[PDB]
Amino acid sequence: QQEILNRANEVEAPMADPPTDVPITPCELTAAKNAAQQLVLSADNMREYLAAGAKERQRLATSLRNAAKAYGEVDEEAATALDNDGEGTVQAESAGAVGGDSSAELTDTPRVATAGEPNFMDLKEAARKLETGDQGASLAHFADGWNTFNLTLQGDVKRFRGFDNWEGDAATACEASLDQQRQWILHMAKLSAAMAKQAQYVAQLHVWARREHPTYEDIVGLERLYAENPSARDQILPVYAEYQQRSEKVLTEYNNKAALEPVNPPKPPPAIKIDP
Amino acid sequence: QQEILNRANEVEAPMADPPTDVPITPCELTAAKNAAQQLVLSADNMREYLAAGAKERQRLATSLRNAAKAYGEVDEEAATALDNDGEGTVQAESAGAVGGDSSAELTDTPRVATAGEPNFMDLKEAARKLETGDQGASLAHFADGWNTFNLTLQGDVKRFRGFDNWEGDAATACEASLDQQRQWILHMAKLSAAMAKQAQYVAQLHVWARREHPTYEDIVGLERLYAENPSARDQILPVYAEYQQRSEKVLTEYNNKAALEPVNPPKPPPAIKIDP
Amino acid sequence: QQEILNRANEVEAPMADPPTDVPITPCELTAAKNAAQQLVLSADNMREYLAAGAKERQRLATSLRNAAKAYGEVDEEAATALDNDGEGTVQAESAGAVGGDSSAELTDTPRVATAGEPNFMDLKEAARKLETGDQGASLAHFADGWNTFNLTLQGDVKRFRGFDNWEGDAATACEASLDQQRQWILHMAKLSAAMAKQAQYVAQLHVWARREHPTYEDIVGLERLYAENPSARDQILPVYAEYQQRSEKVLTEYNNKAALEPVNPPKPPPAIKIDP
Amino acid sequence: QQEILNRANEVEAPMADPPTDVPITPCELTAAKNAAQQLVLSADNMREYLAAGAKERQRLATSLRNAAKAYGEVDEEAATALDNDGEGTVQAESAGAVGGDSSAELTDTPRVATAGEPNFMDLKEAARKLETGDQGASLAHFADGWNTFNLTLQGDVKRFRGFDNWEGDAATACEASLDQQRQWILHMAKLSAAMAKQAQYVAQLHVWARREHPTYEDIVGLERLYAENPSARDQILPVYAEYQQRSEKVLTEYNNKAALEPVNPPKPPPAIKIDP
Amino acid sequence: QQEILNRANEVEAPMADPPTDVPITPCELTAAKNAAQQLVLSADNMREYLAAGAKERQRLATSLRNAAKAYGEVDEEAATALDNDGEGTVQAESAGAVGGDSSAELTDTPRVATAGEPNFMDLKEAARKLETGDQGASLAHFADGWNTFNLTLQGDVKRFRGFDNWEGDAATACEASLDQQRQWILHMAKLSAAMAKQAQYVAQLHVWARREHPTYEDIVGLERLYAENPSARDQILPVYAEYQQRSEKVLTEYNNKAALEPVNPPKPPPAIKIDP
Amino acid sequence: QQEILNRANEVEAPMADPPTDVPITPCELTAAKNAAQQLVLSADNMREYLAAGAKERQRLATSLRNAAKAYGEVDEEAATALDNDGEGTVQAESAGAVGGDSSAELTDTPRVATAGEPNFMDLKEAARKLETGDQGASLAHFADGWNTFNLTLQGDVKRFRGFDNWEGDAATACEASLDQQRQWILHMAKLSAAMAKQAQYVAQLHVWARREHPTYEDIVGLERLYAENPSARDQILPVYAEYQQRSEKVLTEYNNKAALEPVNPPKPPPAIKIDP
Amino acid sequence: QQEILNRANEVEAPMADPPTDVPITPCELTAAKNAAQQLVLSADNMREYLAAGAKERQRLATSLRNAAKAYGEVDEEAATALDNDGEGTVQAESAGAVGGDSSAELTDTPRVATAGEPNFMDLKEAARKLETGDQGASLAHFADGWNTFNLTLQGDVKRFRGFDNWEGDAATACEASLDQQRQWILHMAKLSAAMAKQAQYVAQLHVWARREHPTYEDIVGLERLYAENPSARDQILPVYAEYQQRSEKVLTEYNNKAALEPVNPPKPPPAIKIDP
Repeated sequence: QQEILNRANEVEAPMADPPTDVPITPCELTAAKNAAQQLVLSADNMREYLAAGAKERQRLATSLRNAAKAYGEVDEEAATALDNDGEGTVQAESAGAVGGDSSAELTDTPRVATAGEPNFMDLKEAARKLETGDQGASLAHFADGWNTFNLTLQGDVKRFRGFDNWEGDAATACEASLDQQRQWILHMAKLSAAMAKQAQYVAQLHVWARREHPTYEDIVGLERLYAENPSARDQILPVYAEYQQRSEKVLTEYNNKAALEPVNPPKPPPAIKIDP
Repeated sequence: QQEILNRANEVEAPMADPPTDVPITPCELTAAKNAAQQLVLSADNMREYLAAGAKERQRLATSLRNAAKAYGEVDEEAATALDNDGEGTVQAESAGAVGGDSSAELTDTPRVATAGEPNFMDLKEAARKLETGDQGASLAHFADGWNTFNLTLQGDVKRFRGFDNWEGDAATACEASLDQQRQWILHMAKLSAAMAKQAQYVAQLHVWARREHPTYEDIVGLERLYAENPSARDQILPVYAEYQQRSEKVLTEYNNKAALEPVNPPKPPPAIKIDP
Repeated sequence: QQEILNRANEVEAPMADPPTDVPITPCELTAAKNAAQQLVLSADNMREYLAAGAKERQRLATSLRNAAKAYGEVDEEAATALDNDGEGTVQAESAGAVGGDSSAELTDTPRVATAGEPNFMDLKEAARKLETGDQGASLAHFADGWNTFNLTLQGDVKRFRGFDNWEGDAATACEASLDQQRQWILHMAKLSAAMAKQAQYVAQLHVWARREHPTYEDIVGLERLYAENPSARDQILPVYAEYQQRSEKVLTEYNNKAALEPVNPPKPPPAIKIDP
Repeated sequence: QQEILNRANEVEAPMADPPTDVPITPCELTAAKNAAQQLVLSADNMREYLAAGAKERQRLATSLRNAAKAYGEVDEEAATALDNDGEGTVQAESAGAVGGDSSAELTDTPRVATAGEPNFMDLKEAARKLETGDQGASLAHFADGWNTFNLTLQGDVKRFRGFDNWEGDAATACEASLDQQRQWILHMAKLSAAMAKQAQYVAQLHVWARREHPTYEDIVGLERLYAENPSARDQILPVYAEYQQRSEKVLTEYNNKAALEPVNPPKPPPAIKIDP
Repeated sequence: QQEILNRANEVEAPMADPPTDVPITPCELTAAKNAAQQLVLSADNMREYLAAGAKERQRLATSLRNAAKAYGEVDEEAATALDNDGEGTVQAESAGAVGGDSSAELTDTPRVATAGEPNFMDLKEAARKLETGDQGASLAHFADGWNTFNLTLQGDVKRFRGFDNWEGDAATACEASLDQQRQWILHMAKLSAAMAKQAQYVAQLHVWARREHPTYEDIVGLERLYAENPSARDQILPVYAEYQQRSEKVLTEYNNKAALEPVNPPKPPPAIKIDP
Repeated sequence: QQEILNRANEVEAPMADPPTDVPITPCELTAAKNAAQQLVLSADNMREYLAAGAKERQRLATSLRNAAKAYGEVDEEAATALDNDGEGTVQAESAGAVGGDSSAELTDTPRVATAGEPNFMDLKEAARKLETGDQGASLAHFADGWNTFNLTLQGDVKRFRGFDNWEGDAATACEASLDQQRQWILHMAKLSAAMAKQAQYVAQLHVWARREHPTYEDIVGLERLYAENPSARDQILPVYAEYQQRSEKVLTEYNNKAALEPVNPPKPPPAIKIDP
Repeated sequence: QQEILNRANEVEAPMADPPTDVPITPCELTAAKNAAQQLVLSADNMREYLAAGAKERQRLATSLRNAAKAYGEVDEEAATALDNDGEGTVQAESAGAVGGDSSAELTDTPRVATAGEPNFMDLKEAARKLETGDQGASLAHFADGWNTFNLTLQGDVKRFRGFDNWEGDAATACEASLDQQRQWILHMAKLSAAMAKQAQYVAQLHVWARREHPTYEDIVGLERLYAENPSARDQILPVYAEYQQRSEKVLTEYNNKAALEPVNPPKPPPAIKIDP
């Protein structure tokens, strides 16, 4: 009996609280906002599916506990029958059958699509809008956290690898479903890795965009230095144009290279019912 | 009952409006026009096939709803039969069979072939004809949009992955047809990617052609600078010839490298009828 | 009935008129002439086989139309039988069997072999004989056209991919033969590509030969410049010899590298007869 | 009989005492501490599992000895029976069946997770905190020892490769379980190699971090040299900033590149019971 | 009947006269002579086997014609029988069986082995002996011709690809033997390619040997220039020695690198007899 | 009979005396000593196993000779029986069965493990301790000898490849066991190669260690040259330190790169008994 | 009958006399002598096995001739029987069975092992001992000859590829054994190639050794030039030492790189007996 309960406790091992949310700092770029919304919604779906997973972890626990509960009812009847036979009391009762319990529901969230064509931005406009925010440290730590959670899910799969001293049909069925939950949590670990990589692709391009896009300090240089003589003004407008071209170029590379693939987790294997 | 209706609603999820048309700006080049016509006709076929797809999405919805409608008729008869048996009224009626509903038709459009031999163009002719149009931003955004729609079709396939609590022959058949529509929409996503790539091949060559083909500013240079002394005039005609050779060379590379493969989408899997 | 006729019309879709002939301009080189004759004869065989193909396209059309004609005869008899049974006229007639129609013949053309050993040519001889012709633009456009026709045959295969609402043995047989004609036209598209590539190998070597073979302008230089002093005349003959060696070298490379493989198309799948 | 005992002695061959613990010296870095805790806990699990392994080595010994003990009981009865038959004493006794003995329990230890986001450190802070500890010699020798223990486990597997002159069902079963223990010890040798490699990945990054991270001697240089004139002070703050950036950069590389995979050993194959 | 005769004519298509013989010009080198003898004997065997091939081409023709002849005898008897039955003349005759005709014999030629060790030659000896002959143009054109004959045999295989309107056992057997002759002629085309390549290996080394071996003009230089002062005579003998070493070196490379593999053609598939 | 004896002699072919022992000269390095002990113990096991191999070579000889001896007993009885039947003496005797003979025992030697952490050595300490010994010529010749013995064992396998004119069950069994001994000796040849390679890995590192480790002559230079002025003494201690670092570095590389894998030979296939 | 005799003659085709012996000139090097002895003994075994091969070639000839002889006896009896039946003489005789003839024996030669450790040689000692012999021309021509004999054996296999007009069990058996002898001679051709390659490995190292080992002319230079002043004598001994080191180095490379693999030919397939 207790062996079932020990394993029920194992599959109830509290999942470590998952990674935190993703502020992206005041980086006023449409593309950055769209990529961020996609990363956040994928993260939300993962934490929603892990909640149902936890219910299934708990259902396997509960299935072990309600198999044990149902079997507790059976054992009380068996002990009663043994006392009736030992004492020689009254007519023995006919055999029957007993079931187990229930699961969880997942929220159907929306996904964010990017613009069919990003709006054209001015040089110093974009330089300023990128300049007022950060280096992407918030996203970077999101990616870091989400990546370290690969291993926490991978570690959590290990709670479903087996059970002690339990045989019948219910035992066989539970073994299979523990293995399914084991593998599923591992899969969620892999999905964790996938999203972390997508977050890294975005962060890598954020950095690339800051490295190549004209900086606000370059805008300051354009304001402080100025070749105002007529024939030199004819060179200034090209100076501006070269930086404007770099702005367009770099924002385009960000728009393309920061593209990411949506995460679509499978539902956790529903435990099936307990055989009697 | 409602489970069928919930899934019928899922497969009715409105497809996002598809990408817009392709102006190519006043770039007066025969080759550009032919490539453009091919890209447009392929896009038209894709949106035509997606309309029938949407009808099939709706037919799977409708098949679920008319399976449910037909079954609604069955359940009303069943409930009536139960009331007749409970009350002890009149003779029970003989069993029969009931079907479901219909689909959509695709337009057979023409496809555009290129010239068997492009016409020879003069240097400044071609320079001017390319110069008066744009950089291919319209086509580039077509390619961008069409490429982002890969993922919207890929996302839309997910509405056909399953159903809740429905068993019989009709249920089995619908599952298979939902999977077929799922995979087909995914295929259309892949065709979206294919066309976007063909549009990119054209756009890449458009850019290459502008980078290598003598520019109208080079024509301006040929008009403003002119080595008019006799023995130097004997060098001017070679200056002209070198640019004329580059014109021919580059237009030839455009003619070849901007070639593209026609898109030929398969029809959406027609849902088959509902079993009774 | 009409469904058969609609598909019969589809397989009658006029094949675009095939590419034009190959003048090679007055480039008086034996090797060029032999390569050209081989390319022309292969092109002739392809257009001859496509004519029988068109007859088979038409025979599949005609097979659909004469299946329909034969079935028209059957349906008139069936309708007549129904009127006889409805009215109660005279004795019903015994069942029988009805066939369909015919095909096309291909011309057995000769193929041209090259010389077992090309004749030795003089420097200025060969320079002049190459100089009087063109750059191979005619052949280049042949290759271009023949290559664009790959896609027109590949497009034409699509007219044989299917049929609507027709079942029996004749229907099954026609489906198979439509697929065979489909694939065959595709094969002809591939043969089109093959010949275009062989034409390109010849054109590439033509260009290479003009780039490396001493030009007639080099002959003009040899006539205008001349180191006539005795000990310098002893250097002139080596000048001549070096160009003569280049002539021999380059013509040899043309002779080898412009070699091409003969095209040998398979006959179009003959449609088999209509079952009754 | 003795052959069983000789092999029982073989599988009792004392396992060499395993590698020692891992002090990491006063290197006050959170990341170093977390990596160290993970390496230590993996080492503890390996030595815990090897203790149960040793019990199973001893159980195979004991299984051979208690098979021999049980068989000793059998042989005493057999000899007694032979004396009864030789002398012609009393009625022979009925045959029965005899079993064997028991195993070991493994401690369920906790595993250490790293921080979701490491804390930002100051230049000279981190330089000092790394500077006060060592070169990682303790960890390096841990890795060395743990790696040399690969071969001691690999050597210890060889004690379970076979047995002499023993046939029945018990013999067959023991052979299989000796092979399982053989292979398991080899597996533990491989796990030894795995952990040694993870320790090496940490040590390699420790060294890399010391090579690239600004040293305390660089901090001494920053304190001793100082361009105190106003416009040069405007360069000093950048000097500081460049080293601060290197500090951040290098600690980040340590945080990432010193990441390691947890070791999760399988339990030693439990010997099954002795057949009679 | 005529269909058999049409195909009999096809397989009689005259094989183009094969390539000519191989003079090697007065290049007095033992190695050159041995390589040449091997190439010639392989060529002779190929033309001998092609003669039997032509007999088998003719036998397939003849087998078609004598199947037709034998069948001609059968048809005359059949027509006679029909006239006897139509008129009602005399007793019908018993059925029997009729055969067909014969083939060709190949000459068993000797093959030439090279010397077990080539004789040592003097510098100017070898220079002169190579100098008096040509550049290997004769061999080069042999190789050219033999190589162009690959395609003539490959073309000739096509005459054996099929037959029109002929069914029975004899027809089936002939089809198989036509395919065998088809493939065999193709094989002979491949053997043609093989020998051409061996001839090319020899020709390539001939050229290499002339490029590296001291030329007779180098011998002329050694005779015209001569550092006759005592201590310079001590340098002249080394000048001689260096060229003598190059002579030995180069002749050795020719001896090795011009080695070639003997051609050993299979006999043409003998047509088997005609079934009645 | 004699055929068995001829083959018995073949399998008795004296194995060449195996390679000699491994002095490592007075190179006072712990690591060198440990590597040497491992190489020696592996060599001892190989020569111990080859002694049992030789017993099995001799047992196959002996099995052939005692099969022949046992058969000699059989043939004497057969000849006796023939004389009894020819003469008509007395009652024939009943048939029976006869066996063959025995094998060899291998010494269970200890294996040497390396230190869990090598002791830190001083610069000139280690330089001197390496300096007083040799270049590893003794080990090098051990490796040489052991490697040439690969081929002597490989040659010795050939004595077990077959037998002449011997049929029955005993013959079949012996053939199989000769093949097993053949292959085993080959395996021992491969083990010879393995150890030679391990000895070479050690010797290669010995050389590397002498090439990179500061030499005693470098110590002599450190004693003879000495920048004794105060501020130069501040450079001398760094001179010392650089060499001390090289000492540590190089000894560490020796410790790692001279690591080797223990040899573990399989026992020679025991010949099984002779069938009668 | 004659067809058997024609093929018997074919398999008797005289094998070309094999390559000659290997003098190695007075190159007084132990290693050279050992390598030479190994090459010679392998060559001897090959020519010994080819002699038995020739006996088997002759036995296949003889088997064809003694099958024919035995069949000659059969045919004389058959003809006699036919005359007895034609004339009506006396009682026909009972059928029986007739066999065929015999083979050859191979010499069991010794093989030469190299020294377990080559003796240390002095600089000028070794220089002189190499200097007094040749360039390895004798060995080189051995390798050349042995290599050209690859093709003579490969050519000789062709005499065993088939037979004309012979059917029964004996015919089938002979066909198989001719194919076995065919393939075996080919194998011997491959063994010829193998030994030639081993001879080439030795010759290549001989040359390498002469190129790198100090020459006797270098010894002459050491005797003629001599920096006799005290402090320069301290440089002379190093001059000597550098050449002595090169001597040791190069002789070691010869000792290793000139190592070769012994050739071990299989016996020629013994023809089996003729069936009657």
